[PDB]
Amino acid sequence: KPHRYRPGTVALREIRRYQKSTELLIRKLPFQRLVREIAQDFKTDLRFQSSAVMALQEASEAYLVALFEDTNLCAIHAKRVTIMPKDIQLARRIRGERA
Amino acid sequence: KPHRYRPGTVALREIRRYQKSTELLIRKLPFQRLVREIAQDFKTDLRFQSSAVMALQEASEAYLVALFEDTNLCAIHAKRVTIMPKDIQLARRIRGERA
Amino acid sequence: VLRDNIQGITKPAIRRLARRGGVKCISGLIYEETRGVLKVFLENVIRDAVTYTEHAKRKTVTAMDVVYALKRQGRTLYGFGG
Amino acid sequence: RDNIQGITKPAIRRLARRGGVKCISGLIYEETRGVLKVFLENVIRDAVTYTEHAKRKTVTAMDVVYALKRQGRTLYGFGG
Amino acid sequence: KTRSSRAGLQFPVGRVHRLLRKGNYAERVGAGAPVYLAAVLEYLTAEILELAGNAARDNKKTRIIPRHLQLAVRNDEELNKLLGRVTIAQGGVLPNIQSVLLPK
Amino acid sequence: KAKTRSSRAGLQFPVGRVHRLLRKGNYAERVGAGAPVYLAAVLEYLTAEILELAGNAARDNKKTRIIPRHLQLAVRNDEELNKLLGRVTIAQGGVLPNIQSVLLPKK
Amino acid sequence: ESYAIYVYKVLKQVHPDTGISSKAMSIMNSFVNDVFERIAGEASRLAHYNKRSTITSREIQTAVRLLLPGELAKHAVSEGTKAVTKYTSAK
Amino acid sequence: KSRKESYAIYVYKVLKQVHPDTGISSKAMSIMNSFVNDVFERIAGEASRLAHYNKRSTITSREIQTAVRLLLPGELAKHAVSEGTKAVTKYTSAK
DNA sequence: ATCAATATCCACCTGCAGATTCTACCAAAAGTGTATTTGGAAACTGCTCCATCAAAAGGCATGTTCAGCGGAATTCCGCTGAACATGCCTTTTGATGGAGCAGTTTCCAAATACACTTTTGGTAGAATCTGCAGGTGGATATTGAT
DNA sequence: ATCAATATCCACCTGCAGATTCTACCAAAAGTGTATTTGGAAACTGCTCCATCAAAAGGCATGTTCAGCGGAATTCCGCTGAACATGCCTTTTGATGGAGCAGTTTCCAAATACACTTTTGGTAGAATCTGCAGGTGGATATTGAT
Repeated sequence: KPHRYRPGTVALREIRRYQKSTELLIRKLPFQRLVREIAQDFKTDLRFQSSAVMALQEASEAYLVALFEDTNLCAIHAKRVTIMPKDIQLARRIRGERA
Repeated sequence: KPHRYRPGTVALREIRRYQKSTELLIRKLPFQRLVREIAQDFKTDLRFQSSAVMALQEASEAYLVALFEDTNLCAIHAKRVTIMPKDIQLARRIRGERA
Repeated sequence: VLRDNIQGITKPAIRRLARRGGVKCISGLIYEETRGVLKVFLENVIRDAVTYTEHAKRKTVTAMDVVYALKRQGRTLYGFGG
Repeated sequence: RDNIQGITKPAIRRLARRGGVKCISGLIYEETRGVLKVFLENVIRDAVTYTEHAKRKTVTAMDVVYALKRQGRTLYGFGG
Repeated sequence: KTRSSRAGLQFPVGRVHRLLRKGNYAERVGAGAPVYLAAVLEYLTAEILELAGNAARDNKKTRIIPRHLQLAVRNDEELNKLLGRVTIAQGGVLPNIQSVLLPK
Repeated sequence: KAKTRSSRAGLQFPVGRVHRLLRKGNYAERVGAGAPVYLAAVLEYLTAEILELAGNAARDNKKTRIIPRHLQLAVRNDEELNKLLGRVTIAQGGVLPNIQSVLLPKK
Repeated sequence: ESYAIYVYKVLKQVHPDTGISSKAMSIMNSFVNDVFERIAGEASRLAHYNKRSTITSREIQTAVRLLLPGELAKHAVSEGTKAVTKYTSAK
Repeated sequence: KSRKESYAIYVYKVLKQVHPDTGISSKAMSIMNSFVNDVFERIAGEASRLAHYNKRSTITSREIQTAVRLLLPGELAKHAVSEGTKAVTKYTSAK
């Protein structure tokens, strides 16, 4: 009896949603710690203008998102609709990051 | 009398061969013609140093040969061994040249 | 003491980024792969960034540090002073 | 004949081979030529623009090189 | 009279002129240069605000924000190419979903 | 009996030339005395790295004159050099021997 | 220092009743500078691939062509030449 | 007839210091030359940027160094700095 | 496994095209010595903005259940690319006028340069304004079950 | 198709943070104006090196045939998406101490800028010299048929 959307209805719903907006999607603080972690196990006693963390984060999400598009394209090329590790990997291969 | 290599053996032989050498594989004059023709839409009555054609040729083959390595990869990702238009299309898309 | 912060990049967050990117279906194996790929992207931007900082003999990474770093990598950002 | 068709199937075949390709769909050649056409149109346009900037009538090796460098396809062996 | 009014322009001819020098791009900068480059610069900001401005209008908005700049850029073949390796912070992406992915 | 800066830095590369080009390069208003030198040292060094690798290449070919193929194999077979020259094309170098396993005859 | 008041004039000319949020102006500001360095850069090179010590309006113009897409350049050249000619025909 | 400078004579010197009995085809030399000019350009370019960021008028070894760090892969960068520094130290300790 | 057709590999050979050693004329470097100038380190410090801790609440991440469907494996046509031997058309090679790319020389418009005079576009900052973010409830989809 | 469950849409409403609004100060700009320097257009020129016409060469086009590949169909099942519960930690709003960025005056090692002088790297021209590519032979490995 209880309502239940078919697998994928919500997914498409989320693409529509997310593609319609521009907030960042990675938790703010969590990401900052990663920044401070990577930076520091790289050079100690460093500091950050909050804008520098914010630039790192806008850059990253924009890379990651742009990456999934390519990955998504790769899966479809393979006649699938589910992205997989090798898709991401084929995209970076072709992109030069590897090869 | 009857010999006949099976499909793929000579292809293979040819790959081994060509990855060995380094000569250009497009015939000069037709190429020279193509270049001159394309260029003729940009400016008229042009002359080309012999080096400039040779450089351009050398640059296109390396381009196409490489586009062939990403195409081949795109075909194998689709579990094919035959490259196709779409395979080239997909590589150029992920590369940043596409539509 | 900072450790395992790569796990702050949570499934849900990595799923939203895939949505913005147009992806309808995701394999379980994508998340670990994505953090892998993000960690490298960060290290690359930050090594340069911090190299700009040191250069300048400062202790604080400025956003320009990052903006220059991103421009070295061919990933130009607009909106932070360049 | 037409010049772009001057780039023949056996040559495209040889290229492919160098790129380690074993089986080739027949529809490739045409698709390939358009890619080579667009490639050369992009480079030449910039090389020839360099040419004119210098008031000459001869595209120079260098003018191609400067062009490949802007296109991000740096070439070694011809000065540039 | 400023060199911009002399040149028919809203962008700063003299500032650009100064900038060319500190950029140390050549030992010398002819006067024609900053004039021309300030034009092209102003011309291009005109084009992108002309197009951003409509995106804001198409969104029942009055104040352009980054999303409109992004819409403007990605929706125009030329700007999108000129700006192909550029990230406009807070811009989002163009709505776009592959076909194979829709209901059946 | 004047001595050249290159001999003072103890190098084969033209410390004076590099300096000359740096000024003419419109890169800065001024050029420290040590940059010409340093930069020259760096150039030389990378030079040595490729000719050494390229040289081996020729040995491995039973050859004694280095040609482009020798520089191309020297390069794309070294993670670091190849990366450094990853958007560069060496005329007449061909490509490394390589065939996707899936394309091989089933044994 | 910034191009903001200038962006703003231009802005009011295309869209008289429209405003811009700082975050956008900021991006506008980045944009202008980017274009500037690119043009200046191609100019720099152009000038000296030719053993020229000067960047004139002519280098900027080839640069605009080497750098912008087709229609945008057809149009920048236009505006650019227009301006120079007007600047010259005065004083 | 206007000269045409190139690094070929140095390339060759350096070559012999490494593989004394090896020679280099002409086309090879032309590549090595392009290699050097490219690297030159790249390092100088970064160096220039570096000065402008820091509102500095002078490109010094400092800049060449950070530049090298930004331009080269790990180990390469490492030696490059080593060599780099050897050269300046030696040049200084000398009349 | 067995030949049989072929491809591939290797040691040797040798002519020659391109690499090398020679002699040398020379303007452009590159080094030297003097004289002048100044970029940007060092020392004192005003001041911003970064790390931090503090407390509260609610938006979210997490962890589970569960069954629909998408990915993977298998089978199986039929069509389409590969092998081939066939016939000769174009490409390649090579000898040659002439059109420019270059080397030089001249001088005038145009670019430095330093000196004043003046106008502007950053900004610190209190004051006033205004698009819209975020809340709401009611009208129209859109989905999924039957 | 008719139909309940829900998400989506969209215009009306309003406190609010972020945009607009002078008022004032002023250092740094940008402009005006001689005075000095010079870059590069411009014309004349000579000598490469390029386009071109001929002839020797050596691929490519072509039609046949069939093997093997791609993709359509079908199926098993395992994993991913949806919904739900619980409650942790991010987000938000402040406030505080102080580190380190950034402003300024100061002063000298290092840089520039002629000018005199020594020399070296590039060109050209000749003559001599050599690594190797292709050409042979003959051994043997690979492929494909039976």
